[PDB]
Amino acid sequence: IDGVVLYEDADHKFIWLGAVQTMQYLIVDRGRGVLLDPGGVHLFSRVVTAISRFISVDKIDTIFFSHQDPDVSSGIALWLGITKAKIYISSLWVRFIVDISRMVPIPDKGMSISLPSGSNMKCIPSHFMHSPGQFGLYDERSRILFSGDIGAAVFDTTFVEDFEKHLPLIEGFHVRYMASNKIVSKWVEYVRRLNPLMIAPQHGAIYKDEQVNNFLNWLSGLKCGTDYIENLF
Amino acid sequence: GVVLYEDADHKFIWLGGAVQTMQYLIVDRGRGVLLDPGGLFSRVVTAISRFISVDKIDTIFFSHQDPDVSSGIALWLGITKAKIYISSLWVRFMPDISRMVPIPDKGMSISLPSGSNMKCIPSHFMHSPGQFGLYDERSRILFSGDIGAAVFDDDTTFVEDFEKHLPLIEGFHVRYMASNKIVSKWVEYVRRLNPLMIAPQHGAIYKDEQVNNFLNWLSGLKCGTDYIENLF
Ligand SMILES: [O-][O-]
Ligand SMILES: [O-][O-]
Ligand SMILES: [Cl-]
Ligand SMILES: [Fe+3]
Ligand SMILES: [Fe+3]
Ligand SMILES: [Fe+3]
Ligand SMILES: [Fe+3]
Ligand SMILES: [O]
Ligand SMILES: [O]
Repeated sequence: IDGVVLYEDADHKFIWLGAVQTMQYLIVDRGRGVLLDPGGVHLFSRVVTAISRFISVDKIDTIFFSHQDPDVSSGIALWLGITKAKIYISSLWVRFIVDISRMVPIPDKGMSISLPSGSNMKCIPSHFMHSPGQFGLYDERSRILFSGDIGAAVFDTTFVEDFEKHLPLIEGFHVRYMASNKIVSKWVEYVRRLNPLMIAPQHGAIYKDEQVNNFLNWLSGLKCGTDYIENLF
Repeated sequence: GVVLYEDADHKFIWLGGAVQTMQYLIVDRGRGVLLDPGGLFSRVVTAISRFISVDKIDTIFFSHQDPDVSSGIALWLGITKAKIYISSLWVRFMPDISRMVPIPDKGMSISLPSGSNMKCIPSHFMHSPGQFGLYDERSRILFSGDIGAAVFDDDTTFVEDFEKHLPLIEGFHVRYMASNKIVSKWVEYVRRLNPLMIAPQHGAIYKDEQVNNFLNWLSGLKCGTDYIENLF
């Protein structure tokens, strides 16, 4: 329900807030907002209330969709009514009120979004993990990577503090939903070159400090998806 | 609307801006099976009612999780008592759960009142990690979800020239299917089913020799992570 500030300086904040639950994020920069994967038509008023402790919903200029899934995108009609924001999503999904002038299509290799503070955000290619058109968002100023489904925990604190206790919450999901070790290890190599201090997924607790390294090391060697093709037929 | 198969007890029916979507209905001894009804809800209801009372839809099949498949889920659960079959990967992600039947990864059979079966066909990573087609054994029609989809609005109901249909499907399959490894396994699996039609969720239907043409083309297609330098 309530909002938790993960990073703060004078001009810029990164804020957290039968089904798997979902994590929603807000970036505030010189008083303007960027909303990350707000999906979930249910208590739309919970997210609005939480946002309103930091910024007028008026002032959300950008809404970022990591990919096309309903847990990401379901509430899109409600946000379009109270904001004038553009919606950033992979060009794979744009061609599917919802008026086309609200869409910013992200090309396959990503793009940057400039912020009033002088900092940038970078859309991080994350394709086929699982969706063929998926991006993360790297907030350069905080060094927080919003990673979409990557790092997600699906089975029921803010930060991970024991990777071994966390592993059972993420192992089945990554083994089955990430497409292959080939895609997963290239992503790790790409993300390592960013030097994120946190990895904040769309489900479950956030990786910070040594747990970023722990997660990245585990993922880069994971066999997943079509690596077990005999399980898929 | 176009009747694709019909005998005394069993029919398979195509119910007739954004890329547009194909909705299908199976009628069997007077009961209904709706395929991917997602995507003017008042059009689909009326169209269904030309063949069957919406009362009598017992089953709704979702090939995967995307909004063009699932967006109308609340309305279909509200106006029917049908169960919804979907990959177990997605049951816990469609924001009452006892109405969802999770399909296990290797598929399952769904029995029809006439005695015929429908088979859920594993179609994972093409594109969604949890995707199934529905093979209606009596008609030998495979409803294929996104596989075979055309996204460019050219012209016709059945594919009649594979080479002319190709520009409408090539880019979609090259970019959205995960790898040649997965698609050629799928082709080999579908070859052992001997479908007389492949009916996709977008674009024209492949029948007879065009089933052959599509499968031969897809089985050699380099796609998805095969072009990984384009993805970073
Ligand atoms: O897919 O979460
Ligand atoms: O249609 O993806
Ligand atoms: Cl997907
Ligand atoms: Fe997802
Ligand atoms: Fe998700
Ligand atoms: Fe799809
Ligand atoms: Fe589709
Ligand atoms: O998702
Ligand atoms: O889809």
